[PDB]
Order: sequence, then C-alpha cells, then structure tokens
Amino acid sequence: VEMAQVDVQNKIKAVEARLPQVVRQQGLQVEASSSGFLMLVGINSPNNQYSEVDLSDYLVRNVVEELKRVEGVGKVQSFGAEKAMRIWVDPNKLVSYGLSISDVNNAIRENNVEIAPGRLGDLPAEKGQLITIPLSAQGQLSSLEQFKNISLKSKTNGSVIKLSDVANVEIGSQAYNFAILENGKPATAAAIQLSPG
Amino acid sequence: GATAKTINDSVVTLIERELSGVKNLLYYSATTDTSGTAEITATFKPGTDVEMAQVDVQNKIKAVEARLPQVVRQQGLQVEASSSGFLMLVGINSPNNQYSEVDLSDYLVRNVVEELKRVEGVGKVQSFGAEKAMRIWVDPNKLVSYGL
Amino acid sequence: ANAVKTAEGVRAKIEELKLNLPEGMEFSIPYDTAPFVKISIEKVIHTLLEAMVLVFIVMYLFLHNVRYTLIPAIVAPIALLGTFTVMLLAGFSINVLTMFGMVLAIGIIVDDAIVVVENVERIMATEGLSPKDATSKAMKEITSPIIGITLVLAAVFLPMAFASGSVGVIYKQFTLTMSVSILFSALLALILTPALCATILKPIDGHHQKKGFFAWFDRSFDKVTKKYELMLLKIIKHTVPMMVIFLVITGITFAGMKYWPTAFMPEEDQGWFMTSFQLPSDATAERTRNVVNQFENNLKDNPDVKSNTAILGWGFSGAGQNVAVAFTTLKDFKERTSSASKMTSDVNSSMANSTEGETMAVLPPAIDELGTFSGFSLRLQDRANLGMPALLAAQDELMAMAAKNKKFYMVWNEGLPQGDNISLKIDREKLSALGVKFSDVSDIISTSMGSMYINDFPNQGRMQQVIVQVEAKSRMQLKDILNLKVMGSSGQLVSLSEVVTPQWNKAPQQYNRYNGRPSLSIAGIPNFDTSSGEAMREMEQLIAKLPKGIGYEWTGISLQEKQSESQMAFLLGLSMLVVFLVLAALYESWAIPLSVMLVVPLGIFGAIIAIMSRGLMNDVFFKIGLITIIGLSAKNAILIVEFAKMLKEEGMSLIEATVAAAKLRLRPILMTSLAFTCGVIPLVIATGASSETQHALGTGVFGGMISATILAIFFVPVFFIFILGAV
Repeated sequence: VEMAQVDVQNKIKAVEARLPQVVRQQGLQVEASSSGFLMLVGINSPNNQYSEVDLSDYLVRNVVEELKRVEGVGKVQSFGAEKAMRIWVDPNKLVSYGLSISDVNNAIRENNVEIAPGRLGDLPAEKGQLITIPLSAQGQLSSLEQFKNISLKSKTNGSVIKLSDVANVEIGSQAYNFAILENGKPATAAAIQLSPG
Repeated sequence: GATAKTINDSVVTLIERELSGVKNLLYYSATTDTSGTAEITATFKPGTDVEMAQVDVQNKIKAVEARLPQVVRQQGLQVEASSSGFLMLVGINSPNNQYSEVDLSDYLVRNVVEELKRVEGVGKVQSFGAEKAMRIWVDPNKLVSYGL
Repeated sequence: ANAVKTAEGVRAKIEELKLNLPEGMEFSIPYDTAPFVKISIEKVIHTLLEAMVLVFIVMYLFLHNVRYTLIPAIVAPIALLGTFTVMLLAGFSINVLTMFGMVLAIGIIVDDAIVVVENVERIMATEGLSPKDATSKAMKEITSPIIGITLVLAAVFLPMAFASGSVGVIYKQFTLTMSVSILFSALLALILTPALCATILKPIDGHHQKKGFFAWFDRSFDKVTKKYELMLLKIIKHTVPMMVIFLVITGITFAGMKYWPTAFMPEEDQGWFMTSFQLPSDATAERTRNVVNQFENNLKDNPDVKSNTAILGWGFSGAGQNVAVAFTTLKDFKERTSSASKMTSDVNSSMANSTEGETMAVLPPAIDELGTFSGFSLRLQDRANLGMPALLAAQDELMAMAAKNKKFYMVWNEGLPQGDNISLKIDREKLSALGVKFSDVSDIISTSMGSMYINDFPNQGRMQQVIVQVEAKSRMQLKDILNLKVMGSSGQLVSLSEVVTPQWNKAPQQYNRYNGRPSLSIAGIPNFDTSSGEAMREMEQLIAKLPKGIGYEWTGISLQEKQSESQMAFLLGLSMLVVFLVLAALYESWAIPLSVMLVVPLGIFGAIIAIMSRGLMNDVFFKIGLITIIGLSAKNAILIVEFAKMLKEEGMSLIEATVAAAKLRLRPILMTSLAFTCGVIPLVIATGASSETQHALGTGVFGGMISATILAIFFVPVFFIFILGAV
C-alpha cells in the first residue's frame, strides 16, 4: 500500500502546472484510507448548558487534536467547526453610504494587521553595544467591541461611520455544514477512521 | 523574522500532528529558537530502511500544507535525513591580512562549497559565512525630512 | 556512507583548489575525525595478527614439531576467509565489532582441529602405529565430541542475535562472525585435517637422543598428569563437602551480578573535545567574543593542543548571539601527556570564575550518531497542561537537588534561557483623534528593525541580492524606535512615543517539544567513580519529588542503555536453556546435561572477579563475554563427560570411569584452554589509542577461562559422580 502510494504521488505532480491556482493554494491531499468508521466519539450537554457552537469549539481545540496522537488513527473527521468572527453585512445599508463589500474587506485588513516583530541590537551592530532585546507590537484586535469600531469612510457626504452601522458582528461557527443529533438532542461528534495496516 | 512562540502554534504543532502514526517510530521531537526557523526530528527503530521511512514523512506534511502560512510555503519545507554531527571542517584564512572576512566567505560560497557537494557521500555542507550583497543602510531621520 | 573514504575525496578536492587560489589565501582543515577511524582499525588488525602468533606458540609448546602445528594453524585463515564471503552475501561490513568477533574466534576455531592432531600424537606414540591407519583409529573416537562441541557452541550466539534496540545490532556483528567461523572450522576439522595428517606426517619414533628446552616440558607433563590423578582421586571421596562449596560459589556470583554497577559502552580518548558557551539571554555577540577570547588564552600555553576552532553565533541545541561552540584538537598520543579527560576538567575550573556564562567542556560520544556528547539525556516533559512557567519552575527544583548529590558532576540544561521582551501597545483612539491613519503607524514599525530583500543585481558574473535595512545607529536602544515620526492630518509630525506604551515581561525564547508534549532537554555527566546506571537511577528518584503532573523520558544513548538492561536475564535464560536441550539430544539423557549446566557458573565466577580487581563495569562487552563463557566452559565439560559415559557402558563402574576419562583428556583440555587464554592477551594489555574498548571485552573472558579450567577439571568429575550416582 505504500509503494503504490508513491506511484500516484509521481503522477499528479506532473499535472500541477495545468491545475488552477486556487487548487494549488489549497493543495492536493493524497491519503490511503479505509472508507469506513471505526468509532464515533461525541460530546453533549444534558442540562443545555453549552450550545452546539460551543461544544463543537471545545471538540476542535481539545479533543480531536489529541485523538490523532493515538497510533493507528488514520484521520478524524469532525462534524463541527471552531469559532470565528462573523460579519453579517446588509447590502441595503451599504449602498446608502456609497460603500461596497470590497471596502468592508479593506477596512478590516488595515485595522487588524500583523506587525513584524524584529529585535533591538541585531548583529550588523555598533561598537560597544551591551544589551539585545526582542521587540514586538500588538497590531491585531481581540474582542467584539474593537471590531464594531473600525471606521469606514463614506463616499456620499464624507462622513465617518463605524462597522456596526453597516453590518452585524457576532461570534459564530466557521463553517455551517454539518449538524448532529444523538438521541433527539443536539450535540457534536467526531468520526475516527483507522490507518492502513 | 518571527518569534518561536508563533512558530510553535502555527507551524510546529501542525506537523507533529501527522507524525504520530508513522510506523517503526521510536520517538519524535521538535525545537524552535530566535533565528526564525524550526526543525522537527523523527527517530525510527534501529534496522528501519532509511529511505522507505523518509517517504512516509513526505506523505504526511503534504497533507498539511493547505493550513501552513504562505511565507512557509514560499520558503518550502526541507525533509532531509542526516547525521547530526560533523565529519570535517574545511576553512580558509589569510595570514598576511590581505582579504577581510567578508571576502573570504564570499570566496568560499562562490567556489569551494559548491564543488565540495559533488563528492559522493557528502550529505550537506553548512557554510558559516554568506556571500556579498548590496546593502542599503537608510537613515530614518533624513527620510522624514523629505517626506519619504 | 563511509567515513574514511568521503573524507579523502574532500582532501583530494582541496588539493586541486590550491592552484586557483589567489596570493593570500590558504586552505586549512583544523578539525577532522577520520584520522581516528583509520588508526583504530589497524590497531584491531594488528591485535589479530599478534593473536595468531601467540596461539601458534603454545601449539608449538605442546606438539614439539612444526609439522604438527601447521595442521591446525592453516585452518585458522581459511575459516576466516570463508567468513568474509558470508559477510558479503548478507550485507555486512568490516568494522571493529566484527573484527573483535574474529579476535575472540581465533582461540576457538583452532580447538576443533587441536583435538584431532593431538589424538594422532598419542596413537603414533603409544602403539607405534603408522599415520594413515593412526588417523582412522583416531577419527573413530573423537568425531562425536566435535560434532557436539560445534553445535553446543554455534547455538549460544543465536538467541542473542534476536535482541532489540541498538544492543541487538552489536550482538549481531558478534553472532555472524563467531557462529559461522566455528561452523566453517567444523568441516575443515573433518574434511581437511585428516587429509593433511594422513600425508604430511612421517612416523615419529622415540628420540634416543631427546634433547632441548622442550624435553623438560614432556617429562614434567607426565609428572603433572600423574599428580593430577592423585589429587582427583582424593576429592571424589569427599564429594558431599565438595558440593557445599559449590553453592557458596554460585551465591557470590548471583549477588555479584546484581549489585555491581552497570554501563553501556566505555568512553575513549579520540584526540579532541568540544566546549560550549551559553551567555545570558541578552548578551550581544561582543560579549560572547570576550568570553571565547578568555577561553582561547588558557589554551595558548598548554603543550598538548594542536588547534582550536570556534563558531560564534551557532551551537548544538540552539542558535543565537549568546551562543558559541569550540572544537579543540589534541596532538597524537605518543607526544601527549595529560590525556583528554583531565584537560576538560581544567577548562571547567578556570572558566567558572570569570567569564560571565556557562562553559562546559565535554568529551565526544561513544557511538557517533547517538548523541553529541558523552553523558545521559533526559526529557523533563509535562503531561497534563501545566503551562510553560510551571515546567520551567519545575526544573530548578530538579537543578537544585542535583547540585548537592555526590553521584553527579555538573548537571545542566541544554538550550537558551529565559529573557526579557518588549511589547508595544498602540493607543488607537488617540491615533484616530490626530488624523493619523493606522496603516502608516503599522508599517513604520514593521520596516524599522528587520531587513528587506528587494531583488537581484549582477555582480561580475553572479546574481547577488539587494537588501534594505535601517542604519545600525538607530536600532539599538528603545528610544530610537520611539522617535520615528508619522504624518498626521493637520500637517505636522507625531512621534511614536505619544501613541504607544512599552511594557516589559518575561517569556521563554525556545519552545522544545518531545513526543507531542512540551519538554525541557536536561543533560548531565555522572561523577568520577560512579557508573552510568547509578546516575541514571538517582535521576529518576529525584524526578519523583517534583510537582505532580511532571513526567520524564530517556532519549539518545540512555534509552538504548535502559533497554539493554531489561533483556539480559532473558538472553541468559535462553542461552542456557538451548544448550541443555541440545545436550539431551546428543547424550541421550537428562542427568548428563545437568552435569554440564553446573560448570556454567564456575566460569561466571571468574568473570566478575576479574572486573572488580580491575575496576571496570558491567556493559555490553561484558555480556558478550558471558555468553562466550557459557559455550566455552561447557566445552571443557563435554570433553570429559562424553568419554566417561562411553567408558562406563563398555564394562566399567562409575568411579573408575571418570578417573580414566579425565586423565586421558587432560592434554586436549589444557591445550584449547590456554590457547584461548593466550588468544585474548592482546585484548588485556593494550596501550595506545582505542585501548579502553579492548579492556572491556578482554578482561571478562580472560578471568572467566582461567577460573573455568582450573575449577572444571576438579569439578565435572565431582558432578558426574554425584548426579548419576543418585540411584
């Protein structure tokens, strides 16, 4: 099963010149698996404490990463996604100010930015330098309240509007594809497939 | 450029997620420091064929290059099974102080260290000098005096 | 790849580059290892050739004629030349472990041919019989021992070949080289030596004028074999108080093998060592250069030192400005006084008072690709999410206990220590109140301390780089970053010191990881007069005093050492169980193969005595010596109890049979024994380079064969009378 897997790895790298860029910017997995389920580990909440976007967030950050450290676990499919920062824009309020979604996208890129760290006293240095020390700057945003104050420059009258006036900012799931029932009650789970050999 | 804190979260913990499952393993480790690079070492059982174990790890990190940042993939990921020791150490000096050390290291990269690898059985050659470049040392006080 | 061959093609390639060098540039190789690889292998081959002639001398001191001695002398190379083909067809090589297996083999591959030429020396001298008819009457008596001696000695090295770990590969080199060499000498004792002894021997009659230094040896030997029967006839009367000594002898060995310290491989002097520097976390490279320059001026006046390279800014286990490593090469052995293990201590005493950081000179490892230095490796990892500051606060609990144990000597940690950071916090509301775009603040910080690579340019036949960086005088203090200015909306410049606020903290600079867990890599070398396994078990005592949730593991040379100690009782169990089974298949009983398994601890008794008088340890070379004694001391038992059992069924009783059977085979037993004893003399008295790895292999089989033969020839006639004399 491995000397047959190196045969197919020879051949698709002979066609990646002709594939589109958005395929190669997501890559091509080649993986020899079982096409079945060994077991199915789940997490529920009987007292309805946490909702299903919290249970699936707990499953990705903690559970499904250490389940693969067991030898013989080929892949683990999670049927829930971790949290994200979802911006639900209203396209009617956007054209009332003369904006576009490409302007909402560019405002987030300016205001939630990653600054390169650097050091202080790196080695093409002066004569007599005694202390070196790393330096860094916090450029990104952290909470909901910061995301609702990213300023947008209007194009109708030249006003100053925040992000919360043209959109709605919430913590939500990353992808909304799958959902899971377990006994009639909503939960989350992960499917475990065993390795070849 | 980045600190070892960020490489441990974005790069290192993604690759060791795949190695637990490579057969004939003994242990595996990883390390990071201030230089800006990481290195992960997988140690196999004594007697395992060193090439058919190298194709196992080449299967797995190409299953995580979707999730690595772009600046990692624009620099690639070397996978190379080496000795972690020094066979020998070839040097060049100048006893009459003719050439400085930026000239000696330039001579070593252009001429010496390229043809040393044409010897069969030389795995890698680490050079502890870099070739020349065009360095521009800007002054940020004179730059804002012109608005640049 | 190959060490000595790749190092020579590099040495050749440099010699062509001497021609195109400009005036003012010389090559230099100030650090090489393949000089030691070549010296160590001819030291083993020169050991093997001295081992042959010492075996050839004692064969000449017993048979008194050089035509007798060449008949088992020539079965030594053809058995070794036949083993070189088997190494090729199995993928083996020529290393010091295989050729140590031939130095051990020289004493034993002559044994299957010594019995044949000795036996025709009797029949040609006793009956006055012609050598062609003498050989056939000899071969009708001794064919049954050698077909038993071969299978009893080829089968003890097969259970040890199937061990695991790195010790299993060390046992294989000794298995294939020592099993099929006796198997090749078995047929060459049956095929070739009767062909020689029937032709190249003319009948020797009695020397009417017998003379020489050898003439005293033959008359005294018939005085000794007359004296040996009188002493043997005394102790079989007292066979019950002779057995009670035998339980006492076994009791010292069973405690001597459990209480003596253990190790893995003895460490040698390879002509070089390695210093490693580690300044604090904010040391610039000017501060590392002043530490190295003080280390250099302590080695300018020692006469033993040839060279000392240094690589500033890079070391094993981490690279940074506060990091260096030095390779220091000594002179060759005959010129040098003060060998290398003393010189690393003088570095570690004059560099613990003045030079600002941790400086540790260590010795090179035993096996090359198992580590970087000789010592033990520990991975102090946390197992339940305790966080990095708890784990770093857990090691200086462990680093405080190990500084006061006398079973240690400078335990330390491998890696970059903690340090200070500076983090800036941008005040956004103020920034928007001055009309300052956030995009222009976030890139006057980004392009302020790093370097930027733009594109290439042709520099006389090569494309080199164009790099843009801020000037060196404006990225040194924190206050040069807080005077960059950005344009507002009003029209004047706002400096960065008004909109940011620096704050210091303390975080690690290196994030190691081991088996999927966060860890710290702790190293350490054991104390003088204290073995590896002693220090390896006191470390795991002090780990049990840590905060709960902090695990540990062994890696590198130590994991292969702990794995080698769990398998010895199983490999010594099978290697004694197999020979007990195969002797019941040959001697057709259960009582007779019990009389051979009691001679096994009489040779182990000398194996531990010869260690404690010399102060070595219990390592993998001693365990190869133990399985050697198990097969070889059984050999001296099998020669007596085979001819005793045959003599009893032809019409003798038990007491008169073993007296005659031990008397008629004293001459072959002493011949093969001291040939193996003189076959390991160059292993015990070695002097030069790579001497210590020969002392470990040789002193176990030396005292083990002496205490076998001097105890066996008085004890297997005790065991054979008592076991068969039950009912």
